[PDB]
Amino acid sequence: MSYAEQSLPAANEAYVAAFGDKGSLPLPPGKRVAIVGCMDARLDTFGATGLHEGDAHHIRNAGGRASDALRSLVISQELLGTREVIVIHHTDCGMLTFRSDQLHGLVKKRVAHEHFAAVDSLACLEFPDVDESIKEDVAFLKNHPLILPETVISGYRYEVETGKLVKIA
Amino acid sequence: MSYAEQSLPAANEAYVAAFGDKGSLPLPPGKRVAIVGCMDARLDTFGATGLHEGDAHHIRNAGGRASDALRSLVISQELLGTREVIVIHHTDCGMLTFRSDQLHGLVKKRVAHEHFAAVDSLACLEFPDVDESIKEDVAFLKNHPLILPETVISGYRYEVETGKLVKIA
Repeated sequence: MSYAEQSLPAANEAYVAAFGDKGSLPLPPGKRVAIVGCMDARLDTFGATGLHEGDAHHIRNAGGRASDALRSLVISQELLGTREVIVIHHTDCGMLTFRSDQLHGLVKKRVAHEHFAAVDSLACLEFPDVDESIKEDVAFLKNHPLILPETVISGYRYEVETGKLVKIA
Repeated sequence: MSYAEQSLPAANEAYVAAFGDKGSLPLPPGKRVAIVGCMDARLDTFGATGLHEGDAHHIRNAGGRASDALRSLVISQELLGTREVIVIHHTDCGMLTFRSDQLHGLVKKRVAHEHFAAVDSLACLEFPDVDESIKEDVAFLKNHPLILPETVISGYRYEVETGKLVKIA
């Protein structure tokens, strides 16, 4: 049926049984960090980077794209933490494999004509190169006037093969 | 200076040293699950819910809002086979504490007039109630024509006090 019904109830029971003192961590992130990472199932933005409960904000979307993450970032900065952004794109990203029009035409084949207008309004934010997408996203944020001027910003290629985060910008 | 320079290099070294057979997990998520969770630092969408590398997509934004997550979801479903969505909003969410106009006026106080237009274009997606925001996000996705009709969809309140995920819809 679902992961939610079958596996989750015991898995959380365990997480709760292991929950220790985490009950009393407050809202603003301790390390003043916002992670911007792709949503790829193989990446855990906690463990891959030594971050534990309460340390950093975890913003994740298809591709790990800054533009998409910007609203979350503005909130993370201006309301909470955070004067650090770490960008993580990864290797074998699903966003290397397609173009927005291809996706449009696909979803079009699986939904009524009355929703074609809707599909056609999604910028997917695909990229042809993992590292250039990192460079581009870092730069973007480094100049985005809605991001604070003192923000430290860096970008890493997560390698799904090694598990290594490799400094790109 | 930064978490990236000081603490990350050894933390990943460790994650890599512990990186067992995870090197060879492929792209499509194993459990066919997309998590939609708030970006709150105290929530780990892996451990809080027995999910490990390769199992599920992790889509995270300020509030854990579906509308914002929709583009990622369309990609997760149509490109990478996922017929489950679990929504997680949490308790002590930063999105309970403000309204979009308040945030606009704030960021306005910290940036040149020439960018007021930009600030003013952000719908922050605040909510007054944690559970209603879950109900609302679940329902929304349950009727969104761009989400596949067979998708199992559920919504949970993560409690930052207990660590418990509590079925809301």
